[PDB]
Amino acid sequence: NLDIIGKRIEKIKQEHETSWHYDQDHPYKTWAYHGSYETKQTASSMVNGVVRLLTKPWDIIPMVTQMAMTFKEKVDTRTQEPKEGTKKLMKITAEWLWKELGKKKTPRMCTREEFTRKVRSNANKWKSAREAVEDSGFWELVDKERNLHLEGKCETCVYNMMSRAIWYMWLGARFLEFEALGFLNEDHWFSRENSLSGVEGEGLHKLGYILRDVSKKEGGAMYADDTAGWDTRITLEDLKNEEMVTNHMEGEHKKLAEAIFKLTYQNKVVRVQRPTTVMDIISRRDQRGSGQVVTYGLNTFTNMEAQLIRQMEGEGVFKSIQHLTVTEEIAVKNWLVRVGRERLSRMAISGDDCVVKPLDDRFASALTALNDMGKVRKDIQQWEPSRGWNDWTQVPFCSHHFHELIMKDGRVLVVPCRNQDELIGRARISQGAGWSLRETACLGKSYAQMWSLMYFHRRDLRLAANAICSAVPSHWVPTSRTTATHEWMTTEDMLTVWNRVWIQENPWMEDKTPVESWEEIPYLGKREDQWCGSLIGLTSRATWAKNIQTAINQVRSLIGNEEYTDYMPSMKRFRR
Ligand SMILES: NC(=S)Nc1ccccc1OC(F)(F)F
Ligand SMILES: [Cl-]
Ligand SMILES: [Zn+2]
Ligand SMILES: [Zn+2]
Repeated sequence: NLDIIGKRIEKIKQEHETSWHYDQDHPYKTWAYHGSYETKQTASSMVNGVVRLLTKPWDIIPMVTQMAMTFKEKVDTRTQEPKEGTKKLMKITAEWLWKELGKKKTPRMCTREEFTRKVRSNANKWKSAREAVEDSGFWELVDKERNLHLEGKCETCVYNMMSRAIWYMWLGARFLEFEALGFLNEDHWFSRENSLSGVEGEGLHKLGYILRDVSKKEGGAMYADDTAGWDTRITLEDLKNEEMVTNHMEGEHKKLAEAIFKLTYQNKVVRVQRPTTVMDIISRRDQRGSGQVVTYGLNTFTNMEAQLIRQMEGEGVFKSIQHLTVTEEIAVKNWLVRVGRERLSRMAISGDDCVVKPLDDRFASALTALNDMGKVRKDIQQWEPSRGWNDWTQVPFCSHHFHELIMKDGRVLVVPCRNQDELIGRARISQGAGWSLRETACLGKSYAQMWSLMYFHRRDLRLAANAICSAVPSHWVPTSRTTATHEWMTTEDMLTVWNRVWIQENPWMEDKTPVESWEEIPYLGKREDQWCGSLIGLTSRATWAKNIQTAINQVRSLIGNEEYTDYMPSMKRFRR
């Protein structure tokens, strides 16, 4: 309590001394409440006109158009403390898992240099973050806080709250987080090669092949249970097992990392905007509140831990969670040593998302440890057995499913897919306002190149991608605002990138013969394409395709007299 957060609280109070008020109508039961002060402020989603003008048939599909319009009673919930046997299972598994992750990696601090480059390449006292990073005063502020963290105290590391709640901090706090824990992401601790379960850095053109590799293992069904609000179910016991990564560290780094875990993760200060408009200063020990990048790595870690323990329960390694006998600890430790690495290779885990191919289907009803850790499954009754998948091509993972697609030359592509309304509806949205026509067109082109690389097998997305790349000046560079490896972010010719990604660099493709034209590159079956949302067969789509050069010319006239390429003859029906 207040020893560790008092300074932070004391400091906020005194910047708003003409405001402080201990409110008695504060809506917090689960968040500790401290006080309030005066404010008044809010970003919604704007439509990308280039993408929308080249996707006219979708103007009348509610699933597309509704996406561009428009439970916080989950953050104000509380998870019980796991039983003593659960806590032992978690501590033993966590200790073993950090050791395995650390075998071929060295923890290390990340630098002002690395941080500075990252804000400049794009990943109130100053305007943008770009500015603060050049001003040497900022870095004096960082040093002040840093020396405080070496003392075991904190002054400025305060969360600002905004199934999506986002906890921004001031850039200095993010730096200190990155300094201490950036190695997890920067040095690929959750890569598949290092962690066996992980997919960090793998890319959407790899995830399907990875699921197919898991399918080749002897075992039962594939299970893909989502957790209901994963970030809100992270226990103080989880935060303490995550902190054990500091056991692998040394000198100053060890102390900087311990200070991030103790002072910002296992104790938290948050400012929240309440309309009735005051800023509320609340605290709590548990739940997830790191930066999005550290959150991903620690989510992956704890998910790997929970899923190994669920697999232990299904194999009958332990009998009850209430208490672990001495021999049961010996059996758990010996299971980890003997088959831990084989059991990790049976999973694909991306933060809170997982796919497990267990040894057999006893896993489906092994629910005691999972429920007691507070990782309660979404949209199924607490004690109802999981429904597994019999076909890897139907398993959901990272918002996708995966098709097996045979090329006219017999080589096998495993391709990512989702409902086409979701893909078109997202490409029609721009984040933030103040965008020029040119910037809006370059965001359109980023989507079009992504579709050509990942979704080429969808007849409507190949045609719309060609139309957008034909309508945007040939040499304009694709742009974004929140950058999964992104090979579509380039001015290189998309056929050449396709060959690099799908043939040359694809470790599941033995024959390295380049593809010479887009017509060698196959589609889904026409019925599968319709099943996944295609408009092929509709009159609205036939008129769109047939008259596509008129939509292209409409966007060219708006942008003006620039150099354009016609990509439409890369498709058979337009090749005259
Ligand atoms: N990506 C996250 S969560 N933090 C971070 C790490 C390294 C550089 C910058 C970053 O902070 C910023 F994006 F807020 F600026
Ligand atoms: Cl199935
Ligand atoms: Zn601090
Ligand atoms: Zn599909």
